[PDB]
Parts: sequence; structure tokens; C-alpha cells
Amino acid sequence: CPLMVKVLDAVRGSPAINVAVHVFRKAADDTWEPFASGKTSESGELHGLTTEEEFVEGIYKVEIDTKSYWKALGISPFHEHAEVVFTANDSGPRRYTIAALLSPYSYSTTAVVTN
Amino acid sequence: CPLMVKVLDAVRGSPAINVAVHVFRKAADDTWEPFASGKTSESGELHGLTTEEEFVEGIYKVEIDTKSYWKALGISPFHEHAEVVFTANDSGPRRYTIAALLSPYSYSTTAVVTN
Amino acid sequence: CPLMVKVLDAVRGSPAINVAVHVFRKAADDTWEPFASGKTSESGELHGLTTEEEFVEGIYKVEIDTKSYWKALGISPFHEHAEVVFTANDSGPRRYTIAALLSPYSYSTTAVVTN
Amino acid sequence: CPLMVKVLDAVRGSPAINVAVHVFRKAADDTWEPFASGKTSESGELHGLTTEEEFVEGIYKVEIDTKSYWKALGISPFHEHAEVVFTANDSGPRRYTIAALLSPYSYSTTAVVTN
Ligand SMILES: CC/C(=C(/CC)c1ccc(O)cc1)c1ccc(O)cc1
Ligand SMILES: CC/C(=C(/CC)c1ccc(O)cc1)c1ccc(O)cc1
Repeated sequence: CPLMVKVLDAVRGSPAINVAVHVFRKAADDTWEPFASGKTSESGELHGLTTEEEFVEGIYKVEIDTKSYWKALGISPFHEHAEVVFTANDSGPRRYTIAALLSPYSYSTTAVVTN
Repeated sequence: CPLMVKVLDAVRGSPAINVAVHVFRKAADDTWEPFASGKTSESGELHGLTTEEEFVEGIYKVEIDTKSYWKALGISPFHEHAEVVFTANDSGPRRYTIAALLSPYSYSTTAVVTN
Repeated sequence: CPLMVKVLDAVRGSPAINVAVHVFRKAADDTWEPFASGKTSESGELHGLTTEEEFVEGIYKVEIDTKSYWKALGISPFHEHAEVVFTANDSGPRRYTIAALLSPYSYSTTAVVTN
Repeated sequence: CPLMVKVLDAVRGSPAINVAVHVFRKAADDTWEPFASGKTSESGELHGLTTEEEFVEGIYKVEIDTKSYWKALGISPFHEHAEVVFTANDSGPRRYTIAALLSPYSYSTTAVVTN
């Protein structure tokens, strides 16, 4: 599992469950090609998006569907989603954890990169 | 000024100066059209992006070029840029401030919407 | 004004207004002595806390009464308050801005130190 | 393990390892009594601070020694430490995760509370 996404809810103080996540990879044509997608678990975590083989060098965009999350909770948020865009594996394979903390008018994200 | 962007640097404890910022508006074909742009001032602020007349309801993307900012500082960054995507909605008089706090491997953004 | 505090609300997307803020300075017996206090304005800002003459080097604690703020809004909070503890150091001319972003179960704070 | 502390480094994109953490509990006299302490592991996590029996109702302060962390890395940070102050177990025993993300001039903290 070279790519994991973890999402917490800053209003409730809990994992953000059932959050849709889409990952895209920039193609030769400079367009965003679909790469992988999933939904966070009861722990707010999304594993198994990809494999070491598939997760090649490239520029990736992780889109976390925060709007759908807030609206399912009956709340009208500010952002359409939270986006994390980064070059990956440029110096060899790494394991990436993309963590995001959500509030209706704000989000914060950080990356943990390990060898 | 219905739209303002403010960027701070969490490493140096200072405004993030001379940071490039691009704003796009979503078009009917779902593509992103350039809408406005600029560079943050010595106070980390970017004013004068647009006018009330131009800033109609719609979906907007604010891209903050954090990678270049960190590069100019000799610091190794994670993200290509920071992205803030939101719908602008006409609910009485509203000024939008997009604030972003930058670290090499993390960013945090909030919106302040006031009358 | 060598010391300014600014507080924003991540739930409502607005300045955090009328928030009580207490500043203490560490005394020789390691106790915290009241130093300055106030309430944030309609812009979420608290100015006029101290003067250059009074604001000498030392260790300071800024306590932001977030619990009361959330209570006044009918929202259930986690923290008793938000605390920012720092040493003030005379390195040329310096203004300190303590910024805090509030959510019910989270807070984020940064310092901006400018000349 | 009703109390866990997790600390990440926003400059390096990694767990913050070997960070000292002290927990205090407010006593009848309104003073801060030492409650527990430890250091984060290679994963940035601190488990085993306390037990369900010892972790009674009360107001707790978790002090994360961010200054010592940054200085050990040869960096001069702004904060003396990061403090998280909260009432715990007021409606029965809960499990608390206190997460903190560190930059030299900024920190962000959130709580996950589960039943
Ligand atoms: C506290 C929100 C904030 C910032 C500065 C961008 C912020 C953003 C995200 C965080 O996690 C913490 C602070 C800010 C907003 C308006 C200002 O004039 C100054 C600062
Ligand atoms: C401290 C980073 C973090 C979070 C929670 C997503 C975070 C992210 C950004 C911030 O500004 C503050 C906290 C987190 C990472 C791994 C976990 O298992 C739990 C929490």
C-alpha cells in the first residue's frame, strides 16, 4: 500500500467516514487521467487504492469529496472538494500517507512520505 | 474587492511574499478558464483580483503556486500547488477571503465570507 | 502595537467575534502573571494589548477562550481554551501576530513576526 | 489505551520522533498535577500514557515539547510547546487521540474521541 488517505472531521472529533476519494494522474497530453478511487472506512482511512507496480512516477491529484461529505451530514460547506497535487516516486518508490482534516469552511492537509 | 487571497509561511513565520496565484472559473464544458491572477504583496496579500461586476456566481478554482515559492527559498516542497475550489453564491453582500498557511509538506486553508 | 491576536472561525467561515483573550508573562517563580487581555473585535482582531515599552523579552502565554465562544454559538466544544506559549526575543524591530483558526475539536495557530 | 498522542512534522513530511509529552491533570486546588509523560516512537505515536482506571474525569493538559524537538533538529522555533487542554470522561470513559502537526512557527491539533 504505497498510497493511503486518512480523513478526520474537526466538527465532530471523529474519523470522516464514507468520504469519496478520486485519484488522477497527469497524462502525456497534460490532462488528468483517472487513476484510482475509493471511500474511507469507519476509521477514516482508505487503503488499497493502488499497488507498487501501478503507482509509477508521475504527478498525481488526490481529490477528497468534502462537499458530498458535509451535505450528507445536512451541512452546506464552502469547498467543492479538497485537492492534494504532488509529484510521486521521482526518486524511487515511496509510501505516501495523505491526511486531511475537515471543517465546513476550512481544510488542512499534510503528507507523510516514508521509504 | 469581492475576492482576496492571503498567504502566510509557517516555516519562517512571515507573510508568503511574491507567491503566484491563479484564479479560474468553471466553464459550461467543465473546463477551467483563466479568470484572474497576481502575486502576493509584501504583506502576503493579493487584492484587486476582480470586481463585483465580474465576480458572478459560479465555481472557482484558486491555485497558489507553493512549489515555486519554496524553491525560491531553497526549501524542498511536496505539493505542486495549493488548490481551493468553491462555489460563489449570492447571499446578500459578501466578500470572500481565501487564506492559506504554507509548510513544505502541508497546507491549511480557510474561507472568510463577510458582509 | 508589538502584539496582535487574530481569530477566525472554521465552521461559520467568519471572524471569531467577542472572543476573550488573556495574555500572561512568566514570572521569576515560574508562575504566570496577568499581562494584558481583551476581546476580539468584529474583524476577529484584538489590538492595543500592549506597548513597545511594556513588551519586554520574556516568556508569554496567550490564552484564547474558545470554549465560551463555542458555547455562545450553541456548538459543543472539545478544548477548554487555546494556548500559545512563546518567548519574545529582541531581534531588530518586530511585531508579533498570533493567528488562530478555530473548529470545535481542533485549532491551528501560527505566528507572523515582521519588521 | 484511553489516551494516545500522535505528532507529525510538516517540514520533513514524517512522524515527529522522540518528542517529549507531559500530561497534567487539574487538582482540587486548581493547580496542574503531573499525570503521565512519555516520548513519541518512530511512528510519531505515544501509547500507554495511562489506563482506564487511572484516567478519571477531570481537566487535562497535554503539553507537547515542540521547542526541544525543533532544537534537536538544529532549528530555532517560535513556540515553547504545544498545549491541548480539555475536560475528559465527563459523560463516561472515552478514548482520546490527540494529534498535532508541527512547523517551526505554527502548530495544529485535533482530537478524535471514540466510545
Ligand atoms: C486563522 C486563519 C488565517 C490563517 C492564515 C492564512 C490560517 C489558515 C489556516 C490555518 O490552519 C491557520 C491559520 C488568517 C486569516 C486571515 C488573516 O488576515 C490572517 C490569518
Ligand atoms: C497530525 C496530522 C494528522 C491530522 C489529522 C488529519 C492533521 C492534519 C492536518 C492538520 O493541520 C492537523 C492535523 C493525523 C495524521 C495521522 C493520523 O492517524 C491522525 C491525524
